[PDB]
Amino acid sequence: RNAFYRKLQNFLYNVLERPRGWAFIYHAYVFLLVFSCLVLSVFSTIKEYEKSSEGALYILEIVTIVVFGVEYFVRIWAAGCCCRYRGWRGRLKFARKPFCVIDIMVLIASIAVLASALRSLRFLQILRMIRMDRRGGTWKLLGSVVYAHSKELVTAWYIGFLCLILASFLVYLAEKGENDHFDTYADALWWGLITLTTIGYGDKYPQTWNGRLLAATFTLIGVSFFALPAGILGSGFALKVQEQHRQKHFEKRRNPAAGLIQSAWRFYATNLSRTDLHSTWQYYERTVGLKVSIRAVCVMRFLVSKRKFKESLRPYDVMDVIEQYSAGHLDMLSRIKSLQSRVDQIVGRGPAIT
Amino acid sequence: RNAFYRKLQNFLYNVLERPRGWAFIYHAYVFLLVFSCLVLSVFSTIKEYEKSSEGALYILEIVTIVVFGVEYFVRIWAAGCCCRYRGWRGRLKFARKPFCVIDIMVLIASIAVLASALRSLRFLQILRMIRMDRRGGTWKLLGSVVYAHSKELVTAWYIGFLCLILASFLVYLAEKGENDHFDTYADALWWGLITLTTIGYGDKYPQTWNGRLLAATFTLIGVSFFALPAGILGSGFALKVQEQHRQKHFEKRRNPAAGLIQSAWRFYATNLSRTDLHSTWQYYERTVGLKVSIRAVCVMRFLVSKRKFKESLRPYDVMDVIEQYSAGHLDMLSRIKSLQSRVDQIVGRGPAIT
Amino acid sequence: RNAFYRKLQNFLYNVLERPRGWAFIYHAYVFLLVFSCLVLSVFSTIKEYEKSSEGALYILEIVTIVVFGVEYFVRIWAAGCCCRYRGWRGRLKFARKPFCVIDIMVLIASIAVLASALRSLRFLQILRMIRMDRRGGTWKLLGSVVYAHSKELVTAWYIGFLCLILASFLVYLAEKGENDHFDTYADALWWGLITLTTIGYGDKYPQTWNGRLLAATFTLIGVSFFALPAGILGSGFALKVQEQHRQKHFEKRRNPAAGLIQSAWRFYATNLSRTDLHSTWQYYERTVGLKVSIRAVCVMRFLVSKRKFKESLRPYDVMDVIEQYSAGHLDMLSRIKSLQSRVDQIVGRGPAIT
Amino acid sequence: RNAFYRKLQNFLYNVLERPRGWAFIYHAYVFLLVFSCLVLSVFSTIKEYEKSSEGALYILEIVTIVVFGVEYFVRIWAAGCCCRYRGWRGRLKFARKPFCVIDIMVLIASIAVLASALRSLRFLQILRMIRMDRRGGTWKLLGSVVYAHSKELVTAWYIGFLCLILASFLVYLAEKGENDHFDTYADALWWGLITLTTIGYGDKYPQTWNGRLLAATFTLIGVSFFALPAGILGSGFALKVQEQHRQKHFEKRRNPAAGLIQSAWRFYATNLSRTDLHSTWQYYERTVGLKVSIRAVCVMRFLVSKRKFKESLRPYDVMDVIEQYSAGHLDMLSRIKSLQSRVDQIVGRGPAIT
Amino acid sequence: TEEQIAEFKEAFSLFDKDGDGTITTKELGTVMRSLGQNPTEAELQDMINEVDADGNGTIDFPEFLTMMARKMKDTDSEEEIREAFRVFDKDGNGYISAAELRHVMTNLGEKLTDEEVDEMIREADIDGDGQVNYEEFVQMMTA
Amino acid sequence: TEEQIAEFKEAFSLFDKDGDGTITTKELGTVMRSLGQNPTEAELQDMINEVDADGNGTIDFPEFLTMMARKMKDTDSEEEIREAFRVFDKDGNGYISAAELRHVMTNLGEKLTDEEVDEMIREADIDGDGQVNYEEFVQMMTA
Amino acid sequence: TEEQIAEFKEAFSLFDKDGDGTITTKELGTVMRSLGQNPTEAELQDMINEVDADGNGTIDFPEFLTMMARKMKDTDSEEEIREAFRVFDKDGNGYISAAELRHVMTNLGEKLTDEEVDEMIREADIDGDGQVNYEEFVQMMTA
Amino acid sequence: TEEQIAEFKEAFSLFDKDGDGTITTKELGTVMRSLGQNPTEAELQDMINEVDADGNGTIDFPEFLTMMARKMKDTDSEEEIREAFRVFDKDGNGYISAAELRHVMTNLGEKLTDEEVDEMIREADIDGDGQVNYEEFVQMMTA
Ligand SMILES: C=C(C)[C@@H]1CCC(C)=C[C@H]1c1c(O)cc(CCCCC)cc1O
Ligand SMILES: C=C(C)[C@@H]1CCC(C)=C[C@H]1c1c(O)cc(CCCCC)cc1O
Repeated sequence: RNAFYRKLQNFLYNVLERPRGWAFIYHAYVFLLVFSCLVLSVFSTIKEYEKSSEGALYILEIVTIVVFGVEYFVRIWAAGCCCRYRGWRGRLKFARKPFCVIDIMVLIASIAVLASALRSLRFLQILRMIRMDRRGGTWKLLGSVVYAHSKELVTAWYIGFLCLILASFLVYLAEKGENDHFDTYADALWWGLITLTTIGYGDKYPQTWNGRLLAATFTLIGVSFFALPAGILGSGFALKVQEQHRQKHFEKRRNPAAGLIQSAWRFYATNLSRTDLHSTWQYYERTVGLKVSIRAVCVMRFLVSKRKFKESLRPYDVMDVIEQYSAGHLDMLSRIKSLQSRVDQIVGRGPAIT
Repeated sequence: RNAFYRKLQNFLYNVLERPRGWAFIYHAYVFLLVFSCLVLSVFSTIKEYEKSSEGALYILEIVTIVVFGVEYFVRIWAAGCCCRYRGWRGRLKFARKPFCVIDIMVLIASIAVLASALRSLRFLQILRMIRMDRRGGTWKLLGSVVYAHSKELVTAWYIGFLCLILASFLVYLAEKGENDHFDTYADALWWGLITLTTIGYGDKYPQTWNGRLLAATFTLIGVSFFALPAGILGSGFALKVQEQHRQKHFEKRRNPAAGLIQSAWRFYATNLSRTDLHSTWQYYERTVGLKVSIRAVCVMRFLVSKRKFKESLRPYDVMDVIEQYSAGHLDMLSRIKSLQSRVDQIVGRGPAIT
Repeated sequence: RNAFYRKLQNFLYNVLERPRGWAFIYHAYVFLLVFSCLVLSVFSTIKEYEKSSEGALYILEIVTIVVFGVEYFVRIWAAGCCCRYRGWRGRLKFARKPFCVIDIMVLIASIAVLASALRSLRFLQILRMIRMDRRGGTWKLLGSVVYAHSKELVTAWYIGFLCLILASFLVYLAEKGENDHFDTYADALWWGLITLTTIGYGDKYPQTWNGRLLAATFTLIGVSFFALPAGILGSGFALKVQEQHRQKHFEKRRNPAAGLIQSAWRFYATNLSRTDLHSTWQYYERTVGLKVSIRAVCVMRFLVSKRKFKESLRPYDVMDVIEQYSAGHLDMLSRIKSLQSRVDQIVGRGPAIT
Repeated sequence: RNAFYRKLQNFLYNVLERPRGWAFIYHAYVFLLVFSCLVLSVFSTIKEYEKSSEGALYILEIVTIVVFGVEYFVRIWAAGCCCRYRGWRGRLKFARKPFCVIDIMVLIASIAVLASALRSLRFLQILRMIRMDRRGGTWKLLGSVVYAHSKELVTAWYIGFLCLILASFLVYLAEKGENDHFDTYADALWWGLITLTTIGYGDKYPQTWNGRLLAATFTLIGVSFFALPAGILGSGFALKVQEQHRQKHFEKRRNPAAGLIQSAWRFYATNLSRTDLHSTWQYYERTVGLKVSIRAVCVMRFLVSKRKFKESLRPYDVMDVIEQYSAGHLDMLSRIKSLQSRVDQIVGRGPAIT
Repeated sequence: TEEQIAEFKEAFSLFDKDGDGTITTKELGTVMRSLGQNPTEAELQDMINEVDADGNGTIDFPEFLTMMARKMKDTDSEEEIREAFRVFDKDGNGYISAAELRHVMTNLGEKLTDEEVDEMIREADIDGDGQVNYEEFVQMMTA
Repeated sequence: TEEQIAEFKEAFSLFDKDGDGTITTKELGTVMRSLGQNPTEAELQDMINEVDADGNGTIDFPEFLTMMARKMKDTDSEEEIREAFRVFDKDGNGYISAAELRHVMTNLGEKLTDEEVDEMIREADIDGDGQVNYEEFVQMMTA
Repeated sequence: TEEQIAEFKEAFSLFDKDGDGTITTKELGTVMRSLGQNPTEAELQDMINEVDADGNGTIDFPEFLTMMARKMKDTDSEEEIREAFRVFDKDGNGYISAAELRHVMTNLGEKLTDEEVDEMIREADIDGDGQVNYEEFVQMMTA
Repeated sequence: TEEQIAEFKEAFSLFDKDGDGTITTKELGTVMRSLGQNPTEAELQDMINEVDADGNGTIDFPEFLTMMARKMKDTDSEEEIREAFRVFDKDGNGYISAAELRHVMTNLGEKLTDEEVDEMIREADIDGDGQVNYEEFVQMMTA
């Protein structure tokens, strides 16, 4: 009941906060609901579909609002689970976080609207869509990748901007009079942009052959330099995700290392023959012929924990095995130094024994 | 005859099932036939080409159906080779597999149609084209790559969707009245989609300068984030293919390792001087001065197998050689530990001999 | 005052020359100013915005020119800090550099114009935008990447050019008469270019079905080969930036190595017991019971410097740790050779002692 | 004269055949000449530029033909240099190679045309442009990359083709009646192709909202899968070029290894004290106090060659250093095994000496 | 020996409640929760598999007394403990501060009571330094 | 020795049917298929080449006696056998279970009869453990 | 010994101006500026921390005598000095030219005066070659 | 010794034609083309530099006698020759066939006449195998 109450509070907090399994399914379902709300809004904007679209949108939005309200209430009521925030004071303290500010502002705006509204609805929908992240993971990853490849991205921007400016100016000069698409340099800049990005609307295109040749010569280089950032960002995304996975692997290594050291010390301090080991026997007594059984379970725990840790020492990378084996190489250096010292002792004794 | 019958059944089953060499050529030819059928259907849809296109399509489709029927019958009749499925009962059991269900459904639909039909023909053609894979290799590879890069792909989708929504809304605001292309937010969303993908049909484009400026400022970022997935998927495809090749290399290593161990034991147990080795001599007797000839054969087989295995231990990778050499490094650890023990014995004797 | 004068000159030269922190902020602000000037010029080209755009442009350009003048004067006056250029003669010698030639030519052209001018203004703005780099870092990086991937880029150009020529010619043959878009081979070449680059203006497109099929078959391959250079350049940019970062890491390793060797020698030559060490004591005296305090200072500096160098030996790469550990492996080879020599001595003595 | 004649023949053959330095400049100039010929032909196709374009084209083409003929004659006359082809018979034997067949066919076609010609001129221009390669390097590289990434490319083709077919069919169904762009499935297929490739001509686009929704939903995935091959090919090109560079590095290693072994044996066999070394002294005598001078020459050569080879053993890669150090690791295994044998001898003597 | 054999017989009887000579995973779970620790079914399964040698899902007496006589020197845990402490040595100095031991020993893996860390430091700070050399510690547990 | 030389002469006569002193690939093939094993022409070519030292496509008597006297200590197969068993040691424990040996021995490479695996375990399970230390097995094969 | 303890007491009194038994970072700053070298607050803090063992921000007498008695052989700087000289050995020959020492010693890190490099070469050019084998230098510094 | 010192006097007189005690690159070039081999100016420059120790562009007599007395055991060319032969050991067997030596010795680097390869195999084919163990070759060249 009470213990079950706290257990359920913690479990639901885990579901709402960092999810792993089925909590991800629930988050996907609520994401699908909000995405359907946005799609229904877009449909309602269509004139021929306005009636039924809005009719369904009203009910789907009331469902969305009740779901959001119950989610926020459960968040506040489960905020006491963590040791950081406990009780009503702790929950209110947690509610002060900026993300909770965003959630509550969206909630109050939505309830005010429900109880020219199209633009406010659009803004609120965009805000909740942004709210879907709940961790800034996407934004943090994008920022990290941009910062990591800042030099390449800035070089691409500089080269592409110079190419765009020069190509637009040259085509404008080559098509100032003949073509009415390029009556002003701003039109030429718009053309250069929609060409170097390969969008090519077709509203403005060169028609004079000098303009066509200049456009070709510059658009080759321009499209190359404008497509550069996509590849740069893809490589950066992959690299950063791999780095995060490596860090997670190393933490998953850290935990079984503690397990192994714990079990090894327990096994060594539960030896039957040795004395002054009450510091370990007292632990088993508090948890509770029995001595030998305790020793057996302890040594078997050590075996299983050593197996777990050894499996946890997967290479996962070239650098990882290189470091692990370099530890052993330093151990070899120490051992061979010891052998050198012993052989020095032997050669010193040689004259003595002769 | 009978043994030849089973051999031919196995060979043809291998041809239909996992092919390596010329069976791939046969599969390519049948794929070309079905692709020509699809192309002829598409041509038949063209009005000015309908007569001759349909005339050739009828005969090419009858050829396709007879080829498909003979292939399916040969598959069913050759399904008895594998130990999993033998005899009529085994063949019928194999026919229950979902892929055989797809093939038989396509066959019956085609024979019913031949013996508003255009849409059914189109559906059947797409179904057989999908059927061409026969192993889901492409689909499995795509799914594995998508799952592996789930975070990067989802981040790209989230950021690109937010960019599309915001750019479409801003351009819609900037061109609500002046431009008739953006009379509704749905039209603006369509424009944003066909721009950020760089398709740029040209049916809708901004014309107001505020709209043009917003479109540029947002389309740069949007095209970057929309082109991200292509690079991500390319990298994933390459990585997964390399991983599969590495696994295949390791299996090709596994087999000659067994060969080497087998030959080594056979040659160690064929030694002339040693006794209690009839357990190996009986095998050679069953296969059938002969003793020395058999030993020569055995040592020769050991030599060739050792050569094969050693060649099979190609580096193929940094991690592979790192692991192979780490085995030897652990061996060095053991040997130097033994030397340390022996030197400890020597230093213990030192006082004794003095 | 005077020393403060030289210190301020050097600090402001560092801000103006290679920047690290807030000097980058100042450079970003001046870049934003010049970019706003360029944007205002582009706006002034727009007819409906000409009045206010030009009105703001005049004042923003006078601000830009005063900022540029003060920056150039401060550059000339701070050019004396470096040992290469000192005094009025040194500053005038530095002013001869080609980049300063570009800056001064831009300045004089701008002041002449201020005190058909639109084209001259555009040229001057482009020139200063190019001038923003101040180090050719972007141009050097692009040239290095192009040279490094010269073979791949040239192969892509050759294949893509052949594909463009062949596709344009074939579509021209297939659409010579039916379509007025392809009345000349030059028009077909323009179409092939704006297709293979995926710009697709829409001014020219095949309409005959033979032309459409040829365009499809060739445009697949053509768009692949035309999009190749973007990926090639992205990979090259990433690789070159990583190489530069590795070199910077190795220099950051080089400096603490000197620190460590310096401190080690100082600590070894400041030993209290040892004599003939005045060469080290004199340094600490000219910098100025005291002797032991100096020894403590020296050994403590050695500890901190050793810590700095050790943390400076970060792997940063597989090759780096491989080289560092190969040094130790060669050391181990030498040590084991020494042990072999000593064991040879022992085995030589064995017969003698027997 | 005669020796100079053969030297010049070899030098010019190297210029025409595999060039390294300034022969590349000559090849670039002739490439520029032929490219100018092609550009002038394309210009001549333009009606308003026909007169002057053709006038310049005639003289530029006569220059091109004289240069081409003299180059071919010099190739035939310099083909006698190589040991494979010597004399008139050797030159005629070499002229049989398929590339010379292409060259001679182009020459005869050009001389026949010069001494409906536009189409033949275009074909000849394309053929000579293809001829510019002279080694198939680009074609070989592209084929190698395609074969290496066959699985990824085929998977991309399969998935993209299925996506194109399905999207075109669905849009055709959604726009069969409302839109006149999609009156036939072939038209819808053309739209789907020019959409998924992101060419987006704009001649055909969906207008019904069901069609627009389907087009968006499918074009996202389709453009991803259609842009996949560009990245795949870029990665393959980079990998293959790196592999070729590695092989070239290993050959540049192979040659100085022979140099080092040669010099080492010469220095070991030029020792003054050792006898039976006339086998090396005769070499120096035939090349021609002198003995010691020759030995000094030999040891000096050994030092310089050892330096050259050691510098030639650059890392260049993780695998390279791993292999080089694994050689030493095996050597260490052997040395430690020898030490184990000696320690076994010592422990056997232990009981004996006691 | 014989007396240790009798001790192991008593231990087996304590484990093998059924008395059939085979320890069942359910019996192991019961004895564990009697000891105050709750294991999981898969955890106990992998546990017995690690202690199992005959692949039967249980343990006969000879495997039990072999494990009981199985000294840790034979187990060859020197490298494993070395790697664990290296993992917890964020500096690579070859040692580890006492406070880090206090934090880690009672926060990860199977958290130990303050008494356990007290005995850990007692047998670790042989020189009274706090920055125990983990290599020395594993060497001492081995010896 | 001399008697071993006579035995090798009898063996060579058995192989070199033509009696010309050179073993032809066809002679080796016929003796193989007489033994009951069918080799391929390329396989036999690689075979003879692995023995062939004079580059003649055949083997003279000195090479035959060299292969006969070639003890596997000289061959230096310790590393190769170690690597093979490591390949088949899916865990890296330094040993391998008996059941894995039974499965692989008679299902991979040149499948061996049950008698061969029986003698394998007989000369391998010296401690009667089943989890044979493959390193010890190769060491005893070498010794 | 006792006399060295008294010398260290004099040194501590010179350092610990306050006389409270704890050397403050500010006291270290004053003594450094008296010595003619100006350190930074963060530099001095990390410096004492590398010297600090009780985590107090200062140093007690036992730590001062520990660092005074801390012979560099215990420090184990062989590998570090080896790596530094290898870093400055642009060729990898195992040595380094005298001119490179003249340039580096007086231009990098804490630049040393000509006298320091003179004594460096004096105690380094034992063979009078100039191309000092830095392995020998580190070995003699250790010895 | 003194007699070898006078022999080196004669050698230097042969090299140092000018007699100033400094060997000029032009003197080395003329003596080389007298010997029948034509070096390049940069090649001879790198030559002297590798032998040059005083950084003067020439060689004083002490350096010449150092190079004369410089035995190859000091040079430590074991690893270099090992790597060269491994480069030419396309199989990694630890040996190399005689025919490959005949081809390589007279086709790459500084091609050697048939006499040189004959003496090479004479002093290398100690066991008359042809598949010379290059490890043994470098070891004997060192010994
Ligand atoms: C400086 C860049 C970006 C490279 C390198 C220099 C040159 C010759 C062209 C660029 C480039 C293209 O811009 C486009 C292609 C595709 C084929 C174009 C058909 C003419 C290849 C191609 O290398
Ligand atoms: C020589 C290149 C560049 C490859 C390999 C050969 C072939 C089959 C096609 C090229 C290619 C495309 O040009 C386009 C796609 C995307 C799907 C196209 C839908 C029909 C895949 C695809 O492999």
